[PDB]
Amino acid sequence: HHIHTPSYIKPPTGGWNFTPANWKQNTVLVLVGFTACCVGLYKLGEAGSYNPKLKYKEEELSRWNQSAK
Amino acid sequence: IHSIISEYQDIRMYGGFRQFIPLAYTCIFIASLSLMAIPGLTGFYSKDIIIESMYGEYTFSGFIIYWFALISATCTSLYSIRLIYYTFLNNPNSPKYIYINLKENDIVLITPMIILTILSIFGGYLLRDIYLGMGSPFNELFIHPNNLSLIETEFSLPSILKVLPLITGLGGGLILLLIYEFNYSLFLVYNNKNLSKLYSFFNQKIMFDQLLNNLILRSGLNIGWLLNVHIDRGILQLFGPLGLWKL
Amino acid sequence: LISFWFTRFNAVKSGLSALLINRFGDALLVLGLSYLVLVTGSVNYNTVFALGSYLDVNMITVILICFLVASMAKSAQLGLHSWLLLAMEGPTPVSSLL
Amino acid sequence: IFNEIEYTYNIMNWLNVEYLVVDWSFTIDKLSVSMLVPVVTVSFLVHLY
Amino acid sequence: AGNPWKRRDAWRSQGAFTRANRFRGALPGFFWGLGAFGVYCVYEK
Amino acid sequence: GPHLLREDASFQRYGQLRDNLATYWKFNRKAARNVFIFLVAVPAGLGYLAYNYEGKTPFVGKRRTEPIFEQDYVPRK
Amino acid sequence: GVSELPELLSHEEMKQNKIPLAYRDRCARLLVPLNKCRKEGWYMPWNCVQERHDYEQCQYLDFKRRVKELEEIKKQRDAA
Amino acid sequence: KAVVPFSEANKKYVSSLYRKSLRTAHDWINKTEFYRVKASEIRSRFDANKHINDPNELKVIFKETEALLEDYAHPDPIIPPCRPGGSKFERNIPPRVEARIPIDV
Amino acid sequence: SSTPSLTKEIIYDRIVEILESYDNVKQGSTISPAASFSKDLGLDSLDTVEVLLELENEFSILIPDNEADEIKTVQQAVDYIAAQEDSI
Amino acid sequence: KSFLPHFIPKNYSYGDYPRLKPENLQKRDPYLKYDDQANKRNFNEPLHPQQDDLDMWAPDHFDFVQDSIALKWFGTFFGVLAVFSSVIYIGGLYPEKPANPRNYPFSGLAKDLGASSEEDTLLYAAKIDKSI
Amino acid sequence: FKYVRGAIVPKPKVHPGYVITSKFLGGLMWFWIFYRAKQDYPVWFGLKHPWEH
Ligand SMILES: CCCCCCCCCCCCCCCCCC(=O)OC[C@H](COP(=O)(O)OCCN)OC(=O)CCCCCCCCCCCCCCCCC
Ligand SMILES: CCCCCCCCCCCC(=O)OC[C@H](COP(=O)(O)OCC[N+](C)(C)C)OC(=O)CCCCCCCCCCC
Ligand SMILES: CCCCCCCCCCCC(=O)OC[C@H](COP(=O)(O)OCC[N+](C)(C)C)OC(=O)CCCCCCCCCCC
Repeated sequence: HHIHTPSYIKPPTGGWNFTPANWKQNTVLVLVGFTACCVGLYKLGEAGSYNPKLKYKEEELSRWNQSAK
Repeated sequence: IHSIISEYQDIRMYGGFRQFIPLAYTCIFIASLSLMAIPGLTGFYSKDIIIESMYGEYTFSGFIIYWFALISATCTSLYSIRLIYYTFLNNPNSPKYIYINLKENDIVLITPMIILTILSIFGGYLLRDIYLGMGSPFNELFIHPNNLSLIETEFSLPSILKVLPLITGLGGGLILLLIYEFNYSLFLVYNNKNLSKLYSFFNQKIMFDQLLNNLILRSGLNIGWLLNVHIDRGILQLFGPLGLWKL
Repeated sequence: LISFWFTRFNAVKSGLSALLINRFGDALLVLGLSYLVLVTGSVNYNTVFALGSYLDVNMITVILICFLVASMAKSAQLGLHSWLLLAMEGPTPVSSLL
Repeated sequence: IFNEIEYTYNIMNWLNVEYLVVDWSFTIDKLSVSMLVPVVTVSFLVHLY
Repeated sequence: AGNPWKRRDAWRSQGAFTRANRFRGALPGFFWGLGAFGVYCVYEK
Repeated sequence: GPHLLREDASFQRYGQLRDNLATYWKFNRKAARNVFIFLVAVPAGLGYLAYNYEGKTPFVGKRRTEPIFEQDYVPRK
Repeated sequence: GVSELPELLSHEEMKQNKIPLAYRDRCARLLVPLNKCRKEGWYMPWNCVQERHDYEQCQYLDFKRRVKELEEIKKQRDAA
Repeated sequence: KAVVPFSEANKKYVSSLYRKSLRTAHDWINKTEFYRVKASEIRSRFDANKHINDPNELKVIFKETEALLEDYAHPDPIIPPCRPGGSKFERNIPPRVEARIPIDV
Repeated sequence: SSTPSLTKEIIYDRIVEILESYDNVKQGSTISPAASFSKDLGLDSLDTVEVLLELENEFSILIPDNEADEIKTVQQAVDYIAAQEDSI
Repeated sequence: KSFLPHFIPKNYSYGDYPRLKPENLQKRDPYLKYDDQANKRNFNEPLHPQQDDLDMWAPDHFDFVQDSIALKWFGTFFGVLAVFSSVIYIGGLYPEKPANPRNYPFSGLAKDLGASSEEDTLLYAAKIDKSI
Repeated sequence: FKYVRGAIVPKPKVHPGYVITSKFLGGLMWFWIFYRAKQDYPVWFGLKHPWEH
């Protein structure tokens, strides 16, 4: 068919149906990275998030409106 | 478009596809009916109430927009019928070698459509009370008390309006279907200069695209040219290098 | 996405038509935010919405007219809609998602 | 939507120019999650398609 | 002359493009959905 | 290096001309029509708006002292 | 079991129920059992049947109340 | 210029006006049965004036035939997708074949 | 299976389908790869362009005025169609 | 028909630069062979002084109808809706309300619409239900 | 393979993998439409009220 000039054109996204010979090996190295980070992102999400409707009770707000008055 | 081997997109080069790709046709059929707000579907339970609330506002603007919206519901029921017939029920326009080589697509391409079809049959009904519920707490959307007309939209509307979109929807659909099927000679519009002018205007999208480019964009680029000619290489060079060299 | 087939001349310019017309609204959206800082000194939801009634009616109009013009670009309403039908140069999945 | 709960992850501060303070804060109210169903659901099927 | 392609456009209206076939079941599963609906009257009543 | 560009004789004239428009420019009645608009007409028009409102816009924390909605209804019928 | 408009709530009651502003009216009292059930019923089209039906009829009477009170003003136009 | 009937170049002009005529009919008429009827007529309108031995008589028709097409031109002609103006024109052009001349920057 | 190419054999068997259904072909002078539209088959200037217009629709391409007038045989149609990227 | 876009000059004299009538390169026949097939230009062809406004990269030019005719059709179409909206407004053909606008208890929910005392009230109040 | 010259297009036989699926999918539509209609043809047209049982 046609020629991809693949000797030199090596963009990060491959180019023209690019697939490396050792693609099965690298994917498991990548599938770990997606799994490593998704698990990592779940930890931070639980630890660093909060509910912004329960930090202050209405009993505390009721003093704020009157104090500003 | 994937199935037809020529990968055409003009529905004037389609025809009689309903049996060679029955699965693709049904997805359009169920979706279009959901788009056209057939009773019991999902688009019905969301689009129809809006058309009522244009009239339920009982102001001048609500009345005028009511007909613009109602025409939109009408045209929706019309260009859908035009789209479905021209591509699935019409006399074939593509060559025969296309029809002998017309197949559906792989199972990976098929799965997403069927799943969206089911939502287009059941999604709207299940979710209706979550959003349109009478008094459901949704303070993220704030409605000032003097702007609530959901009560009068549902209780006070004339009994003929509640069916008006659908009656001109499918009832007007059949009439166009017959013309496209039995009496197509009416639509040979190139002979009629009134219809050709009308067809050209709306096919060219209100001539808005030509107005933008020929007038607005080019004038915007022209002001760049006049600044680039009479100012930057013009008066500033006269009161600059070229002018002072002459003096 | 719209100009994904960058070798195609039509897809290149239709991608530019989408970006420039949208940046028209984006300029108005920025101007709306500045009047939101000018009036309330904030762009938070918890703050600005808590002050809606107390603010001058003219000021809300200046902010929201800018929001409307920006929203006309993205939702492709009349006046800033020429790009919407030029967007079909992208692949069919792009049109479905966008 | 059903349990009347809200989530807010605040990564860090973005702008701190005198009174104008802006965070990299992400919240999920009823409306934010009312829009994440149409977005993520459709986009997942689009990618699968 | 007058339509020299008569024998060419024969198949655009014959075989699977006969008008009976073109509109044959254009409403997908009408009678299956219709047939089921009657049964729910039998099931409920 | 190796002159990796197929230089064009016509593009070079076009590039030569576009970078030397100052030479052929004249201060005819057309240029003054444009020059007046951009250097005087626009600056003065904006210069008036800038100075007219310079200090007349106390929009910081502006308050509302006038109702938005209407109270009583007066039907035509 | 609703046939006529019920008694209005009190100001303090709405605070504890956080009833939305646009629906703080005479029919607000029949809103609270409905809203509570929908939250426990996921706003489904079958888990709040009679509570929802009672409320819609309440808004009907609340709407039909204003119909008589709309015509009453229209007669006062005929005064002069 | 002048029009010389029965010359090869003059015939090709009439051939070109024929592709303009039938394609324009094809653009407006979207049913084959209706199209053949109108396409038959155009040829009859094209073949009735087949015999002309005069320059000036023929040039008026060329003036008229251009006007007939311009007023009847479709505002959205059908184009094959891979032909210029089509939906798939220039898509996925194979890259140019050429040697990379390295430069010592 | 997807669409299996378009080789000259399938091209030839479809052009003949055009001329067989076109009844303006002179009787006798069977459709042959060496035939001539005007000499053998018997078509005039306005007739040949009808065949060209039908041929370009059958193969879903657009033959420009420059090359359509160059095609004078049935083989030249086969060799012209085969040398195109959109002949489907 | 085949008209050139706006603001292209009729004449120009930039000294010794060649004079040539403007040609809208977007409208060249896409089937003819070119040295630069994408730009539809042949090598060493001269350029107009404003050739940047007359090529494939400039904004697309549409010549189906005259730029004046497009205004007539455009303004007429919205002009038609203007009379449809005007006559109803001038005639007052839109229907009257079938019920009184929705009223609200507790002084129109004045306090619940961000009011403090009874002096302002009407500033923040909704439609007052005076008919409890 | 070979192109058969001068033939009609017969009633195509696609795999009932696609045919049955489209029929069930379509049937799932209409059956739902009827099911809602019998229970909401009053309310849809406004001729009755939901609490008029
Ligand atoms: C952007 C912000 C501004 C930045 C720049 C600010 C300063 C710019 C000043 C611009 C003023 C000069 C520009 C216009 C003069 C151009 C000269 C010219 O065009 O030629 C006219 C003539 C030359 O004769 P000719 O060979 O025929 O050329 C004709 C070509 N049209 O020329 C003449 O006939 C002579 C004209 C009268 C000469 C009178 C001499 C009076 C004294 C000279 C002025 C001194 C200024 C400095 C003073 C302190 C110096 C120590
Ligand atoms: C919120 C921030 C998100 C950032 C994440 C970035 C993901 C995308 C990376 C693309 C890399 C790539 O591959 O682009 C390079 C691609 C590769 O082409 P190819 O398909 O590999 O084929 C290869 C053969 N070509 C090249 C002949 C087709 O070609 C290009 O030069 C395309 C033009 C430049 C694209 C610039 C995109 C940059 C992303 C936007 C940055 C804000
Ligand atoms: C208040 C604003 C102050 C801004 C700065 C001052 C103006 C800038 C002038 C640029 C000069 C220039 O361009 O010098 C270079 C220029 C000429 O150009 P060239 O390079 O030889 O090419 C162009 C030559 N041609 C025509 C052959 C192609 O030489 C001269 O004309 C020499 C005389 C210049 C005197 C400068 C006096 C400055 C006085 C300023 C107070 C009025």
